[PDB]
Amino acid sequence: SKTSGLYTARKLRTVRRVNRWADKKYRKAHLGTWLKANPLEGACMARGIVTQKIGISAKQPNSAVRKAVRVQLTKNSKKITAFVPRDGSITYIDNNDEVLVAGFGRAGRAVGDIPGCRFKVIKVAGIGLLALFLRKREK
Amino acid sequence: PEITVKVRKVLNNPLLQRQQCVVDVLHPGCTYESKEAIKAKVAQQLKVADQKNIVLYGFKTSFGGGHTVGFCNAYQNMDALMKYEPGFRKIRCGLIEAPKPVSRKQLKNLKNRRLKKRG
Amino acid sequence: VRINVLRDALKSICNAQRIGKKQVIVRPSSKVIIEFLQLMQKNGYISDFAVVDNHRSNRIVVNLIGRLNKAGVISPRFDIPANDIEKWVVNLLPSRLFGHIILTTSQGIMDHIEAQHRQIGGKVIGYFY
Amino acid sequence: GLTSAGKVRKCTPKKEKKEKPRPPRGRAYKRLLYNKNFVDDTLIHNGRRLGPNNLLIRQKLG
Amino acid sequence: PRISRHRNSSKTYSTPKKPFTKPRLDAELKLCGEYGLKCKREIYRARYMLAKIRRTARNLLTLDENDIKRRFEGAALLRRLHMLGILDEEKDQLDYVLGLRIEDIFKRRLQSVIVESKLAKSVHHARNMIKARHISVGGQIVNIPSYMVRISNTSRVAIADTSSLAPNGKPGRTKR
RNA sequence: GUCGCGGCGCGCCGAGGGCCCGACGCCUGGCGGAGAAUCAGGGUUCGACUCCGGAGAGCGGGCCUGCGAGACGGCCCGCACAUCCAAGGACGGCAGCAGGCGCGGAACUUGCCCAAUGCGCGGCGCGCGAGGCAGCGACGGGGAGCGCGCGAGCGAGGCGGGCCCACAGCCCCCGCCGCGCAGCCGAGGGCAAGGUCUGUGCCAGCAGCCGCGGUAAUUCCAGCUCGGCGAGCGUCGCGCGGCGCUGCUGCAGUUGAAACGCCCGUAGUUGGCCCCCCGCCGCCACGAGGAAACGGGAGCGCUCCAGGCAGGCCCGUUGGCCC
Repeated sequence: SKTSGLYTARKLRTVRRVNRWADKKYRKAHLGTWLKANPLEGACMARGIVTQKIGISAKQPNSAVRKAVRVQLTKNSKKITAFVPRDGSITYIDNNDEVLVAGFGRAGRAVGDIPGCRFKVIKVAGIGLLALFLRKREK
Repeated sequence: PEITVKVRKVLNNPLLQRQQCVVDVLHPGCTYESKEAIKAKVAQQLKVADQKNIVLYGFKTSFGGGHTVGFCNAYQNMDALMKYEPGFRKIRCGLIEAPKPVSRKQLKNLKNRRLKKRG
Repeated sequence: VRINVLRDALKSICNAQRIGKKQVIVRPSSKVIIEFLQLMQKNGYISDFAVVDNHRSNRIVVNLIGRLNKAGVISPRFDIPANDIEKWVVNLLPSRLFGHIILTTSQGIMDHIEAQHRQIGGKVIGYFY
Repeated sequence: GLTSAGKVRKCTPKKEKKEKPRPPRGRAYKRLLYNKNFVDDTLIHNGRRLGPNNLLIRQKLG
Repeated sequence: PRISRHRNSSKTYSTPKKPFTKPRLDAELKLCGEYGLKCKREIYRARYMLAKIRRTARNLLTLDENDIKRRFEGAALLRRLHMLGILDEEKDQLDYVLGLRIEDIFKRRLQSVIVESKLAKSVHHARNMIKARHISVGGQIVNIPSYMVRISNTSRVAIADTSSLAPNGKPGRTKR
């Protein structure tokens, strides 16, 4: 119904503060559980040493082997799974060679057929992945 | 091509014994070859007739335009000029010999070293 | 309980116009109802209105000419600054040229145009377009 | 799987790039885009307007 | 610290809400064809200058007449639009400022003025001539094709005296 | 006791004080404001930084001098951590400026100089890593190019002079030679642009989303052609808009998410009509008075422009006025 009294500003201010939390987006912006949980911890991107190169299956109905690396982030010692983008790019990434990882673009959700990979490699050993693919700089 | 010189906002300054003037150098299709070249015309307007006692400065060409806006410090006498003139602008006049300052860091290193040994 | 005397009156007039009834009765008569209706009578939106005396709150028999389109109240009556009047007219009324916003002013109950000419603002009683 | 990676990339036969002339740049390129699209009415016209990359527009211009 | 910090700066262009609308892509290309524009940012600047001027006109029209701001600020908007030539001299009212297009911003620009004076064979010709400083407005050579002349300077727009009248006599290719 | 008032402190007496108009406790990847981002309106989010006020110079304390400091480019001490040592001792404190190290996704030269603008002392003038200048610097903002055209023209340079400058330099002017030069993402839809030709054959990959790939791939890998924007374009993170998906304007609750099983009831919020003429309230208007910058905004052609407060023989030329 709503309250419309010249002196009921306090109630409306309290109702807005209480019901603001129902949206997942306000909670994922102000509750702070996300900031602690995120391995990027609110950073635009993170750096970390490769530990394992893993072949991850695509979700149905797609049938494919997506190529990814498990990365332990130097910043918080937290192992994530990051897809290495483009074709034959995994060959450039060796083991333990350091990779810079950014998120996929769904703000912390897994995107595409790939499940649980919220991150993708952008720079291998200080060399941009896209450059090594376009053969602009060698490995 | 010709250079025509007009001075504007001339102000008498007996405080510093100088005439503060705005020199306008109009050279359409040509260039004034240095402030010294056009000093005589500004000296004529002032009637000082002494080119030396005039200090030309802040000469700014306008984009494309022949007009160049500049300023003059026409001191009554050379002695007054020496008393009230930035030393660098007297060297830039070529009127005074160049005194040589040492590196500021070298000057302050020696100051610190003096303080270190019995102030 | 009956918190707003004017809201029930302008609702009972709009319902009557939609039916196409020429005359209607308002159960409680207030001085502010008479002033709102008087403004509509000086704007041609209503016709003659007669307040019968029952020795209590009083009734109003209102004559209509089909001319009125919508009559309402803004509750709570919010005091409107002089420069805020136009922002209210851009949402509450259709067209800057037609319509009326009735605001109680220190000078008296007046339309938005009258308030704009006197360059003063006040609490909004309601609106009739 | 991981061992068979980039198989289409290696398989693709290397294809040579045509040595096209340098295109007009800036205002001149905008002039040519405007000329082709609105003025002339020949490059994109089969008697009616057509899309820039249309197969009919190709072959006609090569 | 550093007076540079205290120097101001602003963006003079306003990109469209939707970038790939076919009607609004083609019209911008036509407005680059008739005005010799290098990039869409120049058309966006034209709409940013018009929108601000229109917003002043709309905020004054809503204001009551004889409210002092409408009389003073409105006269200063009209005078500016008349001095540039964006507003036709005859109209002399605030309402006509609202009913204006970016064509009026473009027409006052120097590149379009040179073609009107018949000095330039085309708008593409004029742009190159102004870059080559062959054009002088009121005795000052200009190198900017978006200079935008005022109604008084329209007559004073002329070929730079030192450029195509051959005072140099050995210009560019002729020299060697 | 203090510069002074005060539970500020103590002695004594009394039992108060604060609270659902949220006391108290906890937590804060919490300096505040002038402001900024985005935006019809209403709003939302951020407030390290320029100006203003506070706070702190590894962390706690304590002090002296002075008119003013609980001062750290003063001292004393405890802890943590350095430093040199002839082993007895001494000796620090870059959240000044460069510069390094570590850390992180991320951030400039151990440059020069007091010439401007201030300030400290001193009539004839120095001191200043305040501040200024240069370097670096696609944080970003602004202005021009990559031709015009049909025979002529530039500017990018270079080289000179001038100008400018603490000194150079840049800009700009002037002669001389003269040497235009594009990316980054896309083309199934959303969303602008091939139903082109290979390779591949649910593989490889792509694809924010829906989807393509299993042999006629408009979606991959190349060529070709084409679109968008442009000296910038793509990617990620986040804020705002989108989103009347937070709803004051302005959301919904029969069935989609959702009326408390019912009733009483305090706090809270809300209460008909009535007196013209009076006091208090809120209310609206208009004033005073209170920093600018910013944001507008008068006027002024930095060649335009982002800027700036300039200018020109001029209101006592300005720099109004607003927030």
